[PDB]
Amino acid sequence: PNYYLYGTVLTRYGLASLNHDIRRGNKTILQKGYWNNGKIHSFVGSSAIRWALRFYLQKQGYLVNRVWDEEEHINRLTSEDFDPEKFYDDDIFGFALLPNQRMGALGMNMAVSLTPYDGAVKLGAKSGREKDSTSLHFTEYHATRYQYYFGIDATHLKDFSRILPMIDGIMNLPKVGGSSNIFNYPFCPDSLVFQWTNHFASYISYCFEYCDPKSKEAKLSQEFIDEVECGQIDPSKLWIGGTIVKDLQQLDNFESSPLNKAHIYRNRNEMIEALKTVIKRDLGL
Amino acid sequence: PNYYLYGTVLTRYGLASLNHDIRRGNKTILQKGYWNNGKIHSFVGSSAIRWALRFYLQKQGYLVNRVWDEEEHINRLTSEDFDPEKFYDDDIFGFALLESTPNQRMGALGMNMAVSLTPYDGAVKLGAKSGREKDSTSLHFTEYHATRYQYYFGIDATHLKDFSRILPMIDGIMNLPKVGGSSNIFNYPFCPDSLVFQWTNHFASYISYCFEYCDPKSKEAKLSQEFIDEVECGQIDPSKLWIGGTIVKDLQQLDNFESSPLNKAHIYRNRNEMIEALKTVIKRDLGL
Amino acid sequence: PNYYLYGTVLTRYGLASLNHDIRRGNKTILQKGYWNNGKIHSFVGSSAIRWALRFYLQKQGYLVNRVWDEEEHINRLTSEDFDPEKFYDDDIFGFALLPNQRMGALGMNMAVSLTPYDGAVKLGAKSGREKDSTSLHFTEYHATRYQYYFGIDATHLKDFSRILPMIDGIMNLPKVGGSSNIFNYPFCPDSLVFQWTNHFASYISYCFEYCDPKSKEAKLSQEFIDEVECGQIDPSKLWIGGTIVKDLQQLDNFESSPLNKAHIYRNRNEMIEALKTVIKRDLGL
Amino acid sequence: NSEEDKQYLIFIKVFQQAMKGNFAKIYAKTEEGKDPPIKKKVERLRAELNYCYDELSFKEYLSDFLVRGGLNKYFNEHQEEIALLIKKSPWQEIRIWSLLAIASYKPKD
Amino acid sequence: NSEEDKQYLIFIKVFQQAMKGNFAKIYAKTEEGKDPPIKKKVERLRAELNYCYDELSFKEYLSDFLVRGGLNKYFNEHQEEIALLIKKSPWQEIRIWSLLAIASYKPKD
Amino acid sequence: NSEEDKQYLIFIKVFQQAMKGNFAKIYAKTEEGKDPPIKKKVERLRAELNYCYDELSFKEYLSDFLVRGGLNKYFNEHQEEIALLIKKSPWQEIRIWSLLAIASYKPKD
Amino acid sequence: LIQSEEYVDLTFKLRGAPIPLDNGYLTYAALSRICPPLHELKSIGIHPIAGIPTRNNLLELTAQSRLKIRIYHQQIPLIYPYLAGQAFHIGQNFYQLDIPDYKPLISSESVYSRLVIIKGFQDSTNFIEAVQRQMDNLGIQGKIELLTRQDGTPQRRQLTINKEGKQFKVRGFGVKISELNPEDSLTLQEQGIGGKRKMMCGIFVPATRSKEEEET
Repeated sequence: PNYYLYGTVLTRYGLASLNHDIRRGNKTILQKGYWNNGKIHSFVGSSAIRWALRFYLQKQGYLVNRVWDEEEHINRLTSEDFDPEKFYDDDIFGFALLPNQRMGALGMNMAVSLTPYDGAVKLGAKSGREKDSTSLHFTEYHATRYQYYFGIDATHLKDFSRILPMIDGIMNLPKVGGSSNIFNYPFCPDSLVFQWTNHFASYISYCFEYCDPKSKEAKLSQEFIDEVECGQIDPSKLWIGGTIVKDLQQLDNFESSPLNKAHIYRNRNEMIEALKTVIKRDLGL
Repeated sequence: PNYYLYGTVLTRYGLASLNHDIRRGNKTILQKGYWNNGKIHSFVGSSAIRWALRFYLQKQGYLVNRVWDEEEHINRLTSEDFDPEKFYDDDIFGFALLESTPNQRMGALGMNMAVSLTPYDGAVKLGAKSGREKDSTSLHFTEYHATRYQYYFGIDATHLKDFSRILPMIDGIMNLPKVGGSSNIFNYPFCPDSLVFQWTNHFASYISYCFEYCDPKSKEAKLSQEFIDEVECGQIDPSKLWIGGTIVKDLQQLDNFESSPLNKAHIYRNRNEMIEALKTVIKRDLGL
Repeated sequence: PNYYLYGTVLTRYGLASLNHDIRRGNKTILQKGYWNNGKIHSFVGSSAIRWALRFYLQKQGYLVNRVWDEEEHINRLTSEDFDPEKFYDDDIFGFALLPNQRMGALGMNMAVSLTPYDGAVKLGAKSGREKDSTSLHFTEYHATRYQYYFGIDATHLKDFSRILPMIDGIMNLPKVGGSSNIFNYPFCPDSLVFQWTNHFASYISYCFEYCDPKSKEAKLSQEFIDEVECGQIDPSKLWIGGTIVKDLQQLDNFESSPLNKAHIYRNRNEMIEALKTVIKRDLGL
Repeated sequence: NSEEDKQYLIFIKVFQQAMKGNFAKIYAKTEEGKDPPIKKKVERLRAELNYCYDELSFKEYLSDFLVRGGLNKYFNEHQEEIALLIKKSPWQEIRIWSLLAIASYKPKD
Repeated sequence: NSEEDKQYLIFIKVFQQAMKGNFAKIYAKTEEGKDPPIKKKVERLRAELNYCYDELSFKEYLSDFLVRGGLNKYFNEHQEEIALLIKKSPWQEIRIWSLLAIASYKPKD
Repeated sequence: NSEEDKQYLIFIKVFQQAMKGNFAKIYAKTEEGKDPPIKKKVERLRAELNYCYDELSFKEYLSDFLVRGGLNKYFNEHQEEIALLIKKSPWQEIRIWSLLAIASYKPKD
Repeated sequence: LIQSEEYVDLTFKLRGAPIPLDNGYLTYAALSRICPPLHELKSIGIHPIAGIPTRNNLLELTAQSRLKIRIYHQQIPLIYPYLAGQAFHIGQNFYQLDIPDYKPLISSESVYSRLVIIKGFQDSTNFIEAVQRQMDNLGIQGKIELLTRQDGTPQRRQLTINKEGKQFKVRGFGVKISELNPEDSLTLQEQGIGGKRKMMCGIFVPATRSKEEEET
């Protein structure tokens, strides 16, 4: 049976400057655009997240084709001919040469800041004297928690067991973005909403929303709760965990609500273990 | 009788770079054009949705003449002669064998291009091949669009060779697979979140594009005032109207909703219940 | 194996004026922005803290490529070519001239004031040559404790023994800002929350919070306590030391709480010594 | 004729005067025998104009730009209608007009 | 002859000067033994010109290109005429004029 | 020859050079195989020229094609004359001249 | 030419819907609701909002329109956390304040007050002698001049206090004061004259605003 793992991931609160626009001049423009309710939100590209996942796969010793040098800062291909059977990265993310193409089992959307981007430019002077091009400079940063949506087609994997390393990498995601020297932003999830179902329909994309346009507090959107309560989104297939668990449990009439029947774990590791057990049972691993 | 199932389905909010245009330079542009008020909206071709429906029919068993390889990205025909009696795809989408049973068929499904509910203003995403080495295939740009999509379709149920094939088509419209596009970096689920279906026995529809925006840069979607006026004036029999999805909450929050004729339509907040009721009515009417 | 040292360090209370923004007009305005609860908080750039750590490395006698004159206020390079194998500076902080570049094991974030900025300003008379004229100008000062988040990739270091001088420098941090630091604000830690783990995920980014908006004492955030209690944070990998330990030990049910089995020391030096012993055991030093 | 273009033109003129005042202020900023850049000043102005992200950005920016422009005579005779044109009209159109004014500024000096 | 034709011709001259400035900037950007672009930058300019939906975007790109061109005398002498011509007129016609200028800029270099 | 005849011949040569450039680009892009098609390119050009339905679309296509051609030395030597001829003349006559240039084209041996 | 110490001008950039030209109690009540400590302060004044006049008796907010507060520089930490970055509502519209900027109190030979209110003095002569007496209490010497309209009549203004159901009538004049010398000029600028200092009236400002108010 065609099994799909859909999930929306919310990151922790912090000062973030991960993806920048075209770099020229004084300001390093944060990658930003319009979002809900017509306000400018800072974005993190999905290509960066895919690169981070591939880097995690590399660092854990899994066999991959593309290897990050970490010294020359270039990408090396172990085999010129892509082989999804052998290499994890080719199987998961696909490839295109220009069989020389593969759609890949992982589909991920761009990361969106929960909070709109208002201000917060940084001063980038370099010591004193010799005011060259490395002199007075501006860097844009955003104090928010990013949120992204991904979807895995488990049956599309050449090796069905490779989904578990993908979940582990989503859990322990390495450095995403570039300004890690001055803006160290961990991208590990602090709130998760996973759905392990056998339908192409997903209703959990970008389920989180803010309570105050300038606060770190996060809350599941009323649309998602209404979707769960109406009858859509089978609670048995819904996996919710993280710091959103406390807010969900403090809600009134939570016990009578259908959301109570979903797999809700405050500890993310417990949720991941239970979900991996279910996935291994369903995929015959 | 001649029964037709018309419908306008609204997708979910999200970054979408589904349907692109000619390669041009280093920047992949969306398929866009003027839609309303002289503003430029982004479009998703109806051929993409038809391909997605064909893929759904293939994945869930069934008999389809066209089989997507999904490995070599090639299309294979099980039978060189199209047989609408046996194959689902030939019966539903038709065929045209021009190279030189009838060689041509009009198909029972008629779709229209999906139109973004929100005007497309900016939203170009920088893309880099990374590394330290640079080359021609290093710096590229991809257009995206944070909007809901809305398309209109119509089914001539009597035209189907097998009348029971409408049900898998409705299921596919509900659980639509990915619509052709850059799903690697812009994963956009095309499953409906609001439905306006009409199961009538005459050709007039009047429900082509019933969804319109408010605050043009927002995700909020409402039912167009023209459609509501059409329902209230007397046209569009409420008993033939099936409304389901997240628009149900907004409809029920309207003032004088109980006294409005729109209240007599089949309104279900849960899409599955609405689909089940509509399929029950369809099976009763088609003698299945 | 890959080993990482994540930590949040809390500074001591006192008047602070560090890393000022653009000195437009006569006023010297603090670097401030939005933080949790949508209130204005004063920030300190992480580049200044990295410079302070590098200056500590230079002063302690460790071989560093970049040397501060301290008199001419000019940075000089011992060797034009960067050699991370021999220089502590190049091994730790990386380099880039534009192996011509190195990422660097150390990764930090900006220091954030614990309490929201109260808007206090100070009047000062600066010297003038116009017949000994004195012009009144405004300098902003914030009486608060700063907290910053840093991340260490021990494996990325060319020499694994270089982590200990980094910890010593973090503990004995020199003056930050230098001339711009009007009031001498000690940036040495007052309370520490360290984590010596082998996972990319860290949930100790900013674990400190204020009980009242105007207070000289700090409390661990309820989110961090919940994360420890649920089981997400392994107590064996958690290191807490400083003044916050005294407040923690007075909490009810502390013995039964999972926070007790974490490495907790009232004295910062004892915790640092124990953590360094653990690191040396794990890194094979 | 069709006074919208009259407003467009005196907006261009006031922008040119304000930018000239700002280049004069920069001339005051620099010192000693280093050549004060002129083309680089225009490049910096263009980069800062392109730095904005709608509404609040570029509106407070261009208002501050006009304010630092200094004593602008045509602005003094055209405070109210220039302010009204600023408040109305899309911001990207204002940016286009400002860029055209930059491209046509030179023959003053 | 005719005012519209003269404005069109000197706007072509303005655009050609702008491309001269941009190509000189690209020449300055490249260094070492790498061959500076001549034809592929023209192809890039063509691709950017055809990448233009609606009006706002094309006018924004045209103004940015004119400013990036830097110093130019044909726009210097004629402020009102070219300002009105760019502000008015369909953007497709101005794109046609810009392409015609591109195809005939090369006698200069 | 009258001046109109001279401009008409120069336009024919300009279009022929543009086709030379476009066909050279196709040759470079399609070096694979026994030989890149030549008759198919002419048929494509004829179909695309006949696709145009109004003045704006045809002139946009003509400018795009002319720029894609390349240097176009005959356009180098005749900026004003050819530009005015393209801007002024009815698009049907320009299409007739372009198709005549297509018919009278000699591929390089 | 003397910058006053111990007194500053906290200026918040103001944006929102158009507001009545006689905000007064409106703005004061909005700020009091946002900032409870503002009610109990004593030596604090709110500047008249600076924006172009629109139709009716409304005032439109421009990019240069800003809420400016004159306050003892040691009392800023009592109202800064409540105002900096927060939002207040006038009627049904939401108005946002950003991080404020500090402006020093400059001395000027001629100072202006757009509105001065003294209880029980409505005629010009009694008002003038009352302002002279108020100068005598603060020990300030200067010549009192009254702002005039296009007709030359002394200008009067009205303050509408919407306390509870009833609406209240408080009225005053707008004066121009010169011949003060910098020290007494600063003293009058900080202290102000009359009452209702927080009520967007009674504070002072240079005479450029006097001429500007005279124009329209």
